[PDB]
Amino acid sequence: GCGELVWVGEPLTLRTAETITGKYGVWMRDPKPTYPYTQETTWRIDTVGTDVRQVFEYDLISQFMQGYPSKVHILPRPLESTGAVVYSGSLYFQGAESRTVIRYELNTETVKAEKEIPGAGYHGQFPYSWGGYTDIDLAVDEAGLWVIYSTDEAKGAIVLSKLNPENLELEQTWETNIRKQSVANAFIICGTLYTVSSYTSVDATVNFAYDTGTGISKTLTIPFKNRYKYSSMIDYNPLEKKLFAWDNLNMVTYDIKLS
Ligand SMILES: [Ca+2]
Ligand code: NA
Repeated sequence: GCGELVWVGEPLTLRTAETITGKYGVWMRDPKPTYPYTQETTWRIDTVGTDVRQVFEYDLISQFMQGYPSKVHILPRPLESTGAVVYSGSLYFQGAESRTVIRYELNTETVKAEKEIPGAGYHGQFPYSWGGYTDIDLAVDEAGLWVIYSTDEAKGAIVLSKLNPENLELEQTWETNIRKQSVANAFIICGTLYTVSSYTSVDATVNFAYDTGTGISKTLTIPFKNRYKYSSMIDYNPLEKKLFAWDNLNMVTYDIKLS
């Protein structure tokens, strides 16, 4: 049931980090879970610092919300920023100090593919407005895997590319007119890229949309609340049809409605 985004609900806090290491981070579930994982499996990465390698894995939502991890993976190279996703059994993440996306197969703890995103800025060239080296933002939607970035040729405007999830080849690319550094974060729903206006305001908005199917850009005024005033990560999960976000120590989720 696809459609245009028309409403975002209030943020619900599912877990709060207890140390500064989790001031920012990414948490996620797999919209295409494969054995041995399920739709309840949750991953959490606290991303403050310069040697981020620990990925916390929880078999059950109850464990994610109240307990210790059921497994900790140690990535073979340090991860950059909050943009990572899980899709069809693999963590897709950006190597620190690089424009390289890595496919890390979770069950086998193996790197299956690596790809430089052609021309992408990295390490503070085209971050979102809060900084945090957020130059490269992976996304999953109803159609699969994407990457959101910018290039010098695009003059810092958001570029988005569909990715082959097996080998990380770029399949198609679109260029928006939205300055990446001017928005707080972005995500894709049903092939439309949406941006959030502010990472600090309790009265922010989903403020722009770009539809990859029609090429049309629009403004929007949909309310979006940063309850804790520092949102470092905002992604969409197409299986749950919810936003997942990280706001100033807090792992939160938002319900949505589509037309
Ligand atoms: Ca995002
Ligand atoms: Na992402």
